[PDB]
Amino acid sequence: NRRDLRDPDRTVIASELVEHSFGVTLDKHVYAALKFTDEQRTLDIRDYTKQVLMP
Amino acid sequence: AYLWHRTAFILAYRTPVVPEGAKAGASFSANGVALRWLADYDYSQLGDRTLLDV
Repeated sequence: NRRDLRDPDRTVIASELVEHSFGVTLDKHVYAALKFTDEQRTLDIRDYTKQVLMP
Repeated sequence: AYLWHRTAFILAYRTPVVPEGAKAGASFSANGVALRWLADYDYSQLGDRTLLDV
């Protein structure tokens, strides 16, 4: 703040140090779910790593 | 004109003690008398104040 020099009154204006805040949160659950009927697991799938895990 | 014996007039001086809660001021002399000098700011009036007493 600024005040006139040699002003007969001597009051000064205070300043408040106001701190603000904001929140960060976890809100999503990203997933990939695969169900294999036992027939598909036994016969169709021939290389689990290359054919299921990588996709 | 006044003619006086030395034991006619008694004069006593004492220097005030600088209080514990004050800015460390100096001590001055006036014709052999010791004078207490005190200084203190005035934030409300934004000005310094000084006193010199005995």
